Amino acid sequence: SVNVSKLNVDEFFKDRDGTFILHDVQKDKTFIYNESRAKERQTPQSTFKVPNALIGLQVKAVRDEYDVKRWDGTEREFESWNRDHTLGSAMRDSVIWYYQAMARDIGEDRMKDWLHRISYGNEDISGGIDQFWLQSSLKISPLEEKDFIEHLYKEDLPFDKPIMKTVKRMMIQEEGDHYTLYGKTGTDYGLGWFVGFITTDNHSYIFVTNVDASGTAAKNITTDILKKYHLITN
Repeated sequence: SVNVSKLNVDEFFKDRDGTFILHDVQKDKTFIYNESRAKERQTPQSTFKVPNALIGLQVKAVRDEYDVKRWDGTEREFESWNRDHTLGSAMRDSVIWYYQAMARDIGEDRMKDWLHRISYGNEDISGGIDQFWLQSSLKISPLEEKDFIEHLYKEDLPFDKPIMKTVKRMMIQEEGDHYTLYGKTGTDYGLGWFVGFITTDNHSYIFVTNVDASGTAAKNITTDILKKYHLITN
């Protein structure tokens, strides 16, 4: 079994400055590469979709993971964005407009009320009910991202128990034979997020990758770190 305090991932953060956080749930040991970066607050970008999904389900602004919002016909950057989407599928492809239509329904007040309840970074939605998390006022540190995620894994959050399990199922990236990979990406302005967790037989871990590349680059670093420590196989 892995000792997450003997970890070294320098070979993975060559060619792009970033940070990595892996917390053994059972053994209660957190490893941090580049403690400095892990401690500074940044835009959550699309990682905020996980809290936005919880609040939106909690206050019944959307129904389940399948709540359909029809595409408005505006053709946007990515083609996966230009079709009908649900809550889950919009979390899969980071379809910003779905979660934007949802945050408008959640409302300034309930979004400020819940952000202070789950202590998400600086809680500042001053940038707009549908903008604060996208290169704007709201900013959270990767370490605060790990903590939030850890809470959602343990279900220590003040959301309904089935709601947290609906959001966590939505974050599934790979259902391997010996592990289930959970996580959300975030991308923009040369900064990439990957936040989630991984379960094996008798083990589960919270991780947070943050790097000067894309989200996809952040996820590929994470899955590479996890492969180097026998956490991801097949």
